[PDB]
Amino acid sequence: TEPKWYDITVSKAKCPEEILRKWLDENGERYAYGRERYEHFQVRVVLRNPTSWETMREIWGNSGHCSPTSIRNFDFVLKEGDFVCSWIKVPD
Ligand SMILES: [Mn+2]
Ligand code: NA
Ligand code: NA
Repeated sequence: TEPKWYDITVSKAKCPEEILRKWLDENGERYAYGRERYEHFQVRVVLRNPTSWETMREIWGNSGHCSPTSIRNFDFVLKEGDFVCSWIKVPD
């Protein structure tokens, strides 16, 4: 089965946040991302559909660098910072 869990490092200069967010909403069942400085979005996503790594590499091109992940959690958002999550938190 092709992977569903991917980490992606997305270049903001090549992919504005709103384009990334729309793609994540359309293609991810669950996702979260942070920002690290050229600013990059550091994404983890579980895709709705199994998708080959080669497909992911082609559709992101040099705008993002992706890799299937064996990690199965979004707990990086528990650290300090401003993160975007696909689900609703208590203060949202
Ligand atoms: Mn969604
Ligand atoms: Na958080
Ligand atoms: Na949230």
